[PDB]
Amino acid sequence: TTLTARPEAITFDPQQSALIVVDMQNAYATPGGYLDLAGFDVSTTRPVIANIQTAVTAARAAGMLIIWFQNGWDEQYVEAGGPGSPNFHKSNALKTMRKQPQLQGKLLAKGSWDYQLVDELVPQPGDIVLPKPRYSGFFNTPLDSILRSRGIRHLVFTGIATNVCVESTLRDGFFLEYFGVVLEDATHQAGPKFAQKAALFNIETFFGWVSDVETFCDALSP
Amino acid sequence: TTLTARPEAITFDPQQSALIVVDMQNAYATPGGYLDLAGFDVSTTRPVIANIQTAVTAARAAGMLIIWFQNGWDEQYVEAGGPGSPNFHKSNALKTMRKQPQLQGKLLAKGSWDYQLVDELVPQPGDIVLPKPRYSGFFNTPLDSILRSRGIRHLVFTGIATNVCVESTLRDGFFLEYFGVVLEDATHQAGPKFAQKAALFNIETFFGWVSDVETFCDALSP
Repeated sequence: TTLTARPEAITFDPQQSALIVVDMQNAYATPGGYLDLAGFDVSTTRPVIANIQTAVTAARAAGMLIIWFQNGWDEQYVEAGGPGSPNFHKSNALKTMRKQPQLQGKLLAKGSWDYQLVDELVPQPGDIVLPKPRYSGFFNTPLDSILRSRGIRHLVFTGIATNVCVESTLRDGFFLEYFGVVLEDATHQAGPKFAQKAALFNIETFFGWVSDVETFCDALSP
Repeated sequence: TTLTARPEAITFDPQQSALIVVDMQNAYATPGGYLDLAGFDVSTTRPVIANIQTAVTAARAAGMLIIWFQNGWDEQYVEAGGPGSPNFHKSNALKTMRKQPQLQGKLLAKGSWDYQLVDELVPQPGDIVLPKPRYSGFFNTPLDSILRSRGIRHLVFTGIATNVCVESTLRDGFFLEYFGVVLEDATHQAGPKFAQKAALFNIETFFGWVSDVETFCDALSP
């Protein structure tokens, strides 16, 4: 399958490629979630949810593995790492809960609403759901093993945030010799608009390839 | 020792810390080198070499291990991975050499001038110089093993490029539970100016701490 993309078109076989839906949880996409309560602009994630639903439909019809990432930890946050982990000190979820103890135990907490995938995005049997503890899905998980067990070498990245979990999971895949393509209109950034543009810049320029849902679906139909 | 930084000051013991000089080779800092030849601006790097000198002489006075990274491959680029590696297809150096074949073997090649550390930066006995085959210092090398063996938990990042080898190595540092510091004025981005800004927003907001060389030195004075 030949997929038009920046910096150039690339070839991938759907049946040895995976569509990764990164962290489409209430935390990252819904008003009133973690990222919202932490001050980020999530007021525009309605089209990203639809696009992901459109790309999840196409890839599944094409025989690509669907993988869902859910980022977060136990409601005690043992898994977030104690004061001895840089994660303890940089997670903005932990920052919000330490600032807002009412929220303590809820942001990114497994089993909770914040942690739930948004209502519109429902995994299907045979999909892989991966709980990851850190932004990159390639650290601390069976992700690499899941993908290699199936000879997957191409990854089609969606989700939130384009500069944080998406691009860490893409860069780290590049270093594990995965070819990564990012569907720009199926991602959203954490931070100002330039964070979106620079993640697609850094991905396009050094790590991988940028395409869109429309080009992605169209190329799958054969 | 506290280091004033954004988004807040951090405490670290410089004897439990290392300063990493990421890829301050002619390829990434000297005009006529790969980044210049590739079309990235390298006009503004003279002050980065001086700030890195200042930081290095400061770190070593405080007992911090100094780690120099040299990026690149063998002269026939077998180590760059062949067509099965995304690195073969994304590497602008190889792209730049495929465009200009008079440059075959010149860029990022061991033995080449392009691969040498710039003349102004001279590793001293004591330092560790590490080659790395990919953007990130942590994949494919003993970097992690070296820092564990000395009980280091704090990395202080200098070099080029902020958005890529520097940011990827700090990012993977985070995921390996190191606290990452970048001295913003001892770094230079690859790409437009907004690739410096955005890399710093990302380090600062999600992955670690941002400081600058002069603050760093004042923190090491006692």
